[PDB]
Amino acid sequence: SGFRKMAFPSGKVEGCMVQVTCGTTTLNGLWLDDVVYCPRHVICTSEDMLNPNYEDLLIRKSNHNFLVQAGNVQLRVIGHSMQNCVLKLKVDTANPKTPKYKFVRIQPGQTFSVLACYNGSPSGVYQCAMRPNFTIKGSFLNGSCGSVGFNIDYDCVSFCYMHHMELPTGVHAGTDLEGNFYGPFVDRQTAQAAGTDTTITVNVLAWLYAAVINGDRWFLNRFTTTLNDFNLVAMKYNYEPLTQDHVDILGPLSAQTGIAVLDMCASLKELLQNGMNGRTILGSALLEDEFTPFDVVRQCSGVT
Amino acid sequence: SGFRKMAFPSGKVEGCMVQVTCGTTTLNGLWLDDVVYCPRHVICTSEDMLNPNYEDLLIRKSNHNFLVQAGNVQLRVIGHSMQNCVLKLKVDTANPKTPKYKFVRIQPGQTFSVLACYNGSPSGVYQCAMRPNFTIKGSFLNGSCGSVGFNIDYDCVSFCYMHHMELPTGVHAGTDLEGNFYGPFVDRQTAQAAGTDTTITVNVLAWLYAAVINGDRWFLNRFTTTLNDFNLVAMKYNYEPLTQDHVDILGPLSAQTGIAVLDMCASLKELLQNGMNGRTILGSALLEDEFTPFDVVRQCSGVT
Ligand SMILES: Cc1ccncc1NC(=O)[C@H](C)OC(F)F
Ligand SMILES: Cc1ccncc1NC(=O)[C@H](C)OC(F)F
Repeated sequence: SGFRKMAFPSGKVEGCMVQVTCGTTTLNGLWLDDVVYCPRHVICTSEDMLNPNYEDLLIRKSNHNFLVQAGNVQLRVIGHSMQNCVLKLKVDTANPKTPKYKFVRIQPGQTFSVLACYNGSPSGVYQCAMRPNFTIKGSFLNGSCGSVGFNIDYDCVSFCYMHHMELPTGVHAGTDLEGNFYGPFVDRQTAQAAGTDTTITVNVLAWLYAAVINGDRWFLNRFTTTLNDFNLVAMKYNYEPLTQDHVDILGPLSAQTGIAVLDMCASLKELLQNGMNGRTILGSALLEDEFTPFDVVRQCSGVT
Repeated sequence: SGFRKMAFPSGKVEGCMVQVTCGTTTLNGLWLDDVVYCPRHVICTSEDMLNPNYEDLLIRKSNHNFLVQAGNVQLRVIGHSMQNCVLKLKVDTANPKTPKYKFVRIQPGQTFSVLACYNGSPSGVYQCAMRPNFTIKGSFLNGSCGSVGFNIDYDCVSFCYMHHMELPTGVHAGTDLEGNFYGPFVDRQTAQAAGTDTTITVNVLAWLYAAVINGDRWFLNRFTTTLNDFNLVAMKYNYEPLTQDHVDILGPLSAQTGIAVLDMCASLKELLQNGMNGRTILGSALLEDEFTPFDVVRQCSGVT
């Protein structure tokens, strides 16, 4: 019993964190096999960030200009290349702690853990979600760039995010491990506004199922709804439209609790229309959307 | 920018998790140097838990009855002893992954990270607090016993909690690493009620300072209060009394923000009396109390 915002155990990712320095800029890198991945803005000064031409800036850099340190020992850089917004620094030594891994590009609404790092050293781990506007709501200070987001399936780490920037609104943007930004963001010190941060409806429903499994049941009502009726309400409250694909993904939770997905939609419809009336669900006074249906099943079953 | 419920990187603790089996019961153990620490109720059957005489049950167990497995390899048990509610299983091999460590008994209101484990394998990491009633609000299923709570200072892991039980109300109780339960709880399958779960006032104030640092400032008002006036309000709302010791601990946050501790107390007094009026602070619709002043400083400065 109990339900917490849980992150994946970070050990396999901690063993990959290194410090990358180029000139006067230091950030984090991810060392997998004989390659170190890091944000390409490591080659920029604060002045360069205003309007950088990364291809031109890179011409002035050689392998010996990228200082890579794993703990207290120096890695020898034998090659460098730019792939989209990430630099790939080939080193002469394979990381002995390289876990089984994959690079995945996640979709909005999916969750992952972040190992926040500074100077190649891990500071903490937290769980977050790729928002529908392609930003993440993290906790990152200057020096955290190159910190990564990931999911774990048994012994395989799927890296999905690398931190690159903070928007002027305090929200965060980054890339997948191929260097492609999520959303329309660019690695430039220019104000870039984020779109509507809508609520991840399928995740709220998954979290309501988690609440019922854990005994918080006050919000269950005598009503049902349809996908089209529910979606009129979701539109009004800046919630993502629920589809039959989302209903299908909620199937195991509906089966375990015996609460039909459309009945849980009607409970959510009432919570949106009436509010919580000073009450809480799983220790929260708002509707939580950073648990996927898979996260709920995993936590509720104890998958290791 | 941004402020998250962050757990310590769990790698150093993952390297200590092992599986302990005695008879038909399996739970987690903590392997440090040549000792494996685990809850003494590993020697009980479900029937024994009703009224166990641990000293008598232990007489029927020998070193070879405690099966300890670290990953896929078996540890040889060369001694066993009971210290309060924990068993200490001496093994013939020192854990090569033993980090620098200490055993600490924490006070109510202090936070720590939990590495939830099943069958010796880590499932996830989350942050929580020792409540004023000596329970923790965790996420633990059957098989999670022996999972530990800890804090990290640079390279030293301070273990403070070992999970032993779930109360009939869905809250959790456990011991320090000396086997002494926090609070009045016992390792018996008897209903034991928890006391008033009061709010950790110093932690709420610390979190309001974190909110101001991150730009959420709507709750700042034109008022001040006194410790005695604030405490009358804290009493009414089941908040812990604020002392001059708590004010002193909030000093660095008061210094950084320029907001006097008693002025922040007056903001909190108004939030208690008026509610949030449908607004949020750091993504929360309630007053968060599971960040200590030390946690706020650490996260706001990027300590690794
Ligand atoms: C300051 C800071 C704080 C937290 N997270 C990231 C950054 N860093 C940036 O925004 C970098 C400078 O720009 C990126 F787009 F290239
Ligand atoms: C069931 C369960 C689920 C989650 N956490 C712990 C337990 N386990 C217990 O309560 C054990 C049986 O009693 C302890 F007091 F000795």
